[PDB]
Amino acid sequence: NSSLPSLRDVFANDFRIGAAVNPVTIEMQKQLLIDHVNSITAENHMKFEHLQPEEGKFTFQEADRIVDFACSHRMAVRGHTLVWHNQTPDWVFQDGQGHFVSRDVLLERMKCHISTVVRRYKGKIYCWDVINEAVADEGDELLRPSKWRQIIGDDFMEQAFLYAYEADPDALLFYNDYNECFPEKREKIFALVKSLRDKGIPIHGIGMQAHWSLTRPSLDEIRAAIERYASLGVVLHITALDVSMFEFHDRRTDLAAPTSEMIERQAERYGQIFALFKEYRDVIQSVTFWGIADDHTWLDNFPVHGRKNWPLLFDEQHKPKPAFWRAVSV
Ligand SMILES: O[C@@H]1[C@@H](O)[C@H](O[C@@H]2CO[C@@H](O)[C@H](O)[C@H]2O)OC[C@H]1O
Ligand SMILES: O[C@@H]1[C@@H](O)[C@H](O[C@@H]2CO[C@@H](O)[C@H](O)[C@H]2O)OC[C@H]1O
Ligand code: NA
Repeated sequence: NSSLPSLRDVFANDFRIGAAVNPVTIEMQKQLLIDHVNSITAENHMKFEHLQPEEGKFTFQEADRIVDFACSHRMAVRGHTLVWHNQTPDWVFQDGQGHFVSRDVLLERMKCHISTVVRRYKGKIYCWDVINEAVADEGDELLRPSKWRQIIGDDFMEQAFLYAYEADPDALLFYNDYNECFPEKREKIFALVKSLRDKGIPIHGIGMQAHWSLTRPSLDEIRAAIERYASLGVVLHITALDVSMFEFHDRRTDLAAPTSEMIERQAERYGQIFALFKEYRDVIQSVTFWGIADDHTWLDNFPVHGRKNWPLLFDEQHKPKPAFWRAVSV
């Protein structure tokens, strides 16, 4: 590493380089983070269930640890995430009888949560994924079904953004989602954000999760999505980048190690990805990987539980992979 290029420095004039972490991985991959990133995202500890597990009971300990680590190393922090159909406790949508609360009650709870969480980290966290994955990933419908939407109505997103803006008007507020480059979903996301923006809703950016594979999405699809979203006048952040060695249909579990072909194609894939990102440096301001080294990745258990994946730039021994060299040489 002594002579190894530093990711954040390599892209100093293009965009921040980040990593999703948790207190455990911060310790386990501490030096890698210190040497390469200038932005941090909580992989799970800033999600609803990990911040307010019970009404009125806030558990900021793990999140505080992540933020402290970031600030002590002059690293920016992205807040993930306020309103999502996943990892949100049941109490949020129920009353005493266990029945669903009303629209006004859920809005009160939403505002209180957003207000409390956002205010605590105001001045330390510069952006927030306010709404996460609201768009349907399948079907002809625009929106995915969720208790938030069901109880409040389709304007639940408008309210979420307004609440966050009030809590910290200096923060950049994002709509974050995956499969953001497949045409059908891209158009739904574009339509949604455009509609919010056309209503004066304070949404400042679109978060492209980029949970990609070696083949999907294509570079043309990525370029088209970047341009389509950028045309709305919003800032763009790649928020959870990883390049899986397995396509969606590939559910093998025997592979103890990636083939030379996989490693080679991944290197090419990452080089092409970053060449494209650099080309659009004017609209892309941050690129965060959902992790940093192959010794820790949510893809080891998703979508197939119990297997192993090698989706990042560094291997399990924290050594640069072929993908690292192509990525930093664009
Ligand atoms: O649960 C979500 C995953 O489904 C998502 O991964 C996508 C699954 O569908 C595939 O067709 C896509 O290629 C893949 O990106 O990642 C985000 C996670 O929250
Ligand atoms: O440890 C796991 C996390 O890595 C995972 O993070 C999700 C990745 O996919 C994105 O679509 C989501 O927004 C992001 O929260 O969540 C589950 C957790 O067990
Ligand atoms: Na930029």
